[PDB]
Amino acid sequence: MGIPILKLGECLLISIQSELDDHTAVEFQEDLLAKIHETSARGVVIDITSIDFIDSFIAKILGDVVSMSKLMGAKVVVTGIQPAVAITLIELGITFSGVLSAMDLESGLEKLKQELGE
Amino acid sequence: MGIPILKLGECLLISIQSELDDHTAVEFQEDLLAKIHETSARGVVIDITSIDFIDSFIAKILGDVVSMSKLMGAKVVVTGIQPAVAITLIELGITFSGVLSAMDLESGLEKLKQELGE
Amino acid sequence: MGIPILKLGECLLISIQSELDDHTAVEFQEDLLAKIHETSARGVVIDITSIDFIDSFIAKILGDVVSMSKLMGAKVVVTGIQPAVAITLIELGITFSGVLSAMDLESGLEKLKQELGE
Amino acid sequence: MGIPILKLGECLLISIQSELDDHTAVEFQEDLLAKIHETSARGVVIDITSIDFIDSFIAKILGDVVSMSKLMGAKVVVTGIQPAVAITLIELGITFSGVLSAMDLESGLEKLKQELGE
Amino acid sequence: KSALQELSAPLLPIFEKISVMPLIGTIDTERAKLIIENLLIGVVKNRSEVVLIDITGVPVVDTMVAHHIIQASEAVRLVGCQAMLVGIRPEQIITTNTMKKGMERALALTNREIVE
Amino acid sequence: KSALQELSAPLLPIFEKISVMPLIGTIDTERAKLIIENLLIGVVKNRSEVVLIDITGVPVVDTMVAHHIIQASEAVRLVGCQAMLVGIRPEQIITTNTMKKGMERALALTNREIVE
Amino acid sequence: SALQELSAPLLPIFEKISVMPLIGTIDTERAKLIIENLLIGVVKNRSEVVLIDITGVPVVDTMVAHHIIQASEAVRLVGCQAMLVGIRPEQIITTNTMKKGMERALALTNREIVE
Amino acid sequence: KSALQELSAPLLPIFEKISVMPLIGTIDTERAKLIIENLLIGVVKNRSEVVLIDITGVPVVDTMVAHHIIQASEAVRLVGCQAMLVGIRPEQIITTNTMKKGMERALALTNREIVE
Amino acid sequence: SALQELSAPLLPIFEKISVMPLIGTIDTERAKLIIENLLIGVVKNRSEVVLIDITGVPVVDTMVAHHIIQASEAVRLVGCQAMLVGIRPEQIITTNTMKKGMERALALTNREIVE
Amino acid sequence: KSALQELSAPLLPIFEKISVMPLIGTIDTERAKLIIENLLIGVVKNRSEVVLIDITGVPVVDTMVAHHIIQASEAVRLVGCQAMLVGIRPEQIITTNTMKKGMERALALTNREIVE
Repeated sequence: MGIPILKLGECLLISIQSELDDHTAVEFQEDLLAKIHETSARGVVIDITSIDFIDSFIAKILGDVVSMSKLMGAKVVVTGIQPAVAITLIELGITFSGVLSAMDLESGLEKLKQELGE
Repeated sequence: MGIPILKLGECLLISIQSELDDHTAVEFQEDLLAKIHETSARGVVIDITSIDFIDSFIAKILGDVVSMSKLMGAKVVVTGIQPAVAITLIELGITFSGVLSAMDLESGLEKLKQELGE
Repeated sequence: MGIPILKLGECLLISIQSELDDHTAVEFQEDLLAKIHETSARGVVIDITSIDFIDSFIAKILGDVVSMSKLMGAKVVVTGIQPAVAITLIELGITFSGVLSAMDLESGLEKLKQELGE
Repeated sequence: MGIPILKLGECLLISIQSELDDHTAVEFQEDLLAKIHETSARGVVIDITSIDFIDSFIAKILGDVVSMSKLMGAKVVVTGIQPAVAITLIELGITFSGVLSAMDLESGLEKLKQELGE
Repeated sequence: KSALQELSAPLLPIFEKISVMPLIGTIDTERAKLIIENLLIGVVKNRSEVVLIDITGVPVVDTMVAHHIIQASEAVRLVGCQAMLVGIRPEQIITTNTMKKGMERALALTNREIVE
Repeated sequence: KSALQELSAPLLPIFEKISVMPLIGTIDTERAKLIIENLLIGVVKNRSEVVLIDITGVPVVDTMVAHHIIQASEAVRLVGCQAMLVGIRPEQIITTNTMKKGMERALALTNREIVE
Repeated sequence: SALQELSAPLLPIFEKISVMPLIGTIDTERAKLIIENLLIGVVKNRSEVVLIDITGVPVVDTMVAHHIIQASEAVRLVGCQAMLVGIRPEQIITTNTMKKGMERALALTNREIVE
Repeated sequence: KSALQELSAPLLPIFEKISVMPLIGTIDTERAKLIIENLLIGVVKNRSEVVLIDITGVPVVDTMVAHHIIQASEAVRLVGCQAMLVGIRPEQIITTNTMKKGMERALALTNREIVE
Repeated sequence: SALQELSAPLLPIFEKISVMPLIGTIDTERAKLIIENLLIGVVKNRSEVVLIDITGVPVVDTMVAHHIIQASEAVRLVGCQAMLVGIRPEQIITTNTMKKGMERALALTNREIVE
Repeated sequence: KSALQELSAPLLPIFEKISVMPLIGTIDTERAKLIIENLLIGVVKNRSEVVLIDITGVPVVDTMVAHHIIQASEAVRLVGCQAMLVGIRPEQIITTNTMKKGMERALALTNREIVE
């Protein structure tokens, strides 16, 4: 269903498969904000390593739910960004500050547990 | 296709959504042993909390991969078993011991921080 | 003429009784930096607890004497902002970062001696 | 206004602009006392540094308000008397004991920090 | 007449309550907030809008005054925004998850820790 | 219309504000207060009716409701009464004056100390 | 002009850029971002000390000093020239020489040079 | 004619005194000190324009090149602007009131203290 | 062109060779020794991890392993290939890769990077 | 219109940087220097004539002022004479080689030391 199971240690580990469109990301937007309240989380970890190409209008929604998930009290992290998709994040109107990208899911939870509790 | 990304802290977290049939499970069984062949881990967590229906042909195959990946060197721990599937396991001639069935994914890795790191 | 100034030792506890126009305010604004450079100043405490209303001909000056006096070499605080005068700043293009507001003339020195000295 | 707005850290700090009349100084004694009713402070600091002339009629009021606010319950210092006014103030025959006149406003509150709150 | 939105006055973090009042005519939640901010002092305060569906097109009375109250109230914070409410995105302010872990970090900003 | 009344939920000793409603259909705050008393596990709660003037003739819906919470979970207390409200008493219960010192002894009965 | 550069003490990597008299080249970026994650270098430098100058569009060169912020961490332009920084039609971190940048490159993961 | 301003070098802080020169034609002073910042290792750079009255046309050699030393080596700082120069400035950076306390904080950036 | 970059951290002087293995380019030696004593010279590196292959003359590449002991501290050969070391009928300290040859280069002049 | 010299304070002493050479007619480097010693209180000062070639007929002011600041307050010194300059010797004082060591021994004369 593209939105995998995520609860771990009062943090969330939501992976992403190969996407289809931003109308699939519409489903991805509702099924992240709903889970972050009922499971009272503190930080969402996103693994976009599976994708290798992303539409420019998609990244102004996946990049925009960063602003939504920060407002519900979750300093999210975007682990494992590929090179070719990052060349679609240069001609974008970048204001990517406070997003806290990382390298892998190993180092991703190492940085998030620094900003919470441990 | 429906087989999520898993690497974390020299452990593993595969998950299973509502992808029931053994047209996927034979494909899924190769997707676990080849993945644990790549990243040498010691505890593989199979979170199956989502699905409620399992056919008797799947129960042997899901009961086989825990015996397969045990021989590879990973103590597979099955967390999140529904009460509907736990009814229909004993109609198969199960011998489910040594699988260490925890409660859920929160309670899983704290039991899997016992093998590694201790 | 009207608006005095007075020193306390590496401080400036300026006050504002009542404001009429920019011609008084520029005479006040020219009195400020002339009394900055004559002594050695470190922090200016502006008291505005006795102003009924304001307009953009006046509030642009008081919204920028922060930007004037910071460049001259001293921090500044704006203590005692009235409720009706604060809601008349909604038309302004907000750049009020580091203005370091307070509640009354006592708490001005509480948030200034923290920045400087014991 | 002529009178200032005045409140500073369990004391008071009243300034005085350039003035010449005893139509201001009659209400000014009430403008100082009405604050020390509501504000319970154990000492005021009158500063007459800006004045260059005080007549023998007005010198009665500043020769009274030191003894007046003592009867209210607060010590009174007088800071920064100019040499021109300090000569003609003696022709009003004083009995000044309980004036505690400091030299400038910076060393003024160091005396009331010695009196109040040792 | 319903001459109430809500306003409480506890110890120095003086928080607030807001029900479903999703209309621009409720500008009364501003002066009732401003007048208490110098009545007592308040070094931090919360809002707790956990029940509101939904802000129509006007955060310019909600999130605009949050920096027009930094001038007095020292860093207001939102408590418990709903799921569908944050779908409103015209275009910052400290926020949190809920009151029981929003009050605690609002006690951290005023030199007070929970000790048993 | 005005069927909304009030609720809030801080750290574990909760409270419940009460604004002005001097009616006889006030059975909702007799009911909706006790609902959250076991929807979440709150040990001790408050009433906080420091702005409520006045009651007509019914403390039976106002003080016997302060005996259900004695047996539901634990010991609600009245936070402040106006002098002309309690000025007539042809009628016990722990009470306090204001919220900033009522919440102090709330932590004493539930083993917390707010010091640093 | 076959292949550009790399070097790697493996918590950081860093490469040198010699003088390139063109602006059409982009393989100082794609051959960099591919190897940026094939070995996990946290910090990286640019070391473009002997380069005078680049003027046509170095917006590629200063936004490839933005991709590693969202890929791993902390690019730093080691030793830009005096004339080259005069061209500015457009935050980040930087330094002066190759070793005094390295002293604050390891100071972002807290393993300083000892003894 | 006599276009020769100044350059000194006291310590690992290196400053560049600027005397009175109210003219636009100084394209030298932004390149006669960037030639120095790589010549010897200029960590922090003062400018000390306490006598320069006045200027109206150019901030571009006063605050745009202030970003150059920030990216050449580090942390330029103006020292003691006059009153009429900042009487209005409708055109951030770090400044100090006078020179003897500019060096008091410039040595803190290179982690040293003068005490005996 | 003439790109034979040095890129030194200046307490050691390591150096990167990209693939250009022909005899007429002596500038891996002549345009190294001049820049060797251009700064104060201690232990240096070669890092021929991308070079396939040395054709018939490593005498240029091995006398330069002895034209450095005269002028400065020890050179080392970092990361040779497998078939490159096939038959050498013609010694000098060496290592496996840059992440550990640089560490033991600091362990010849007694410095280390610990946490 | 180019009668300009520069002096300010590294917290006690006074740097005095002079550019390309003065002739005998410009004696104002002397008289605009003793004014500063009783404008601000100075003790040590550095004559800092490091880039200046040359002086041909005026040591009878440049080294005769070397007894003036000793008589005015204290302890004048020259910083870094050129090798070309001091070949003229027809005829003491304290000198040094450059400002990075001239200041370091000038702080000892005012009893202060750079630590850490």
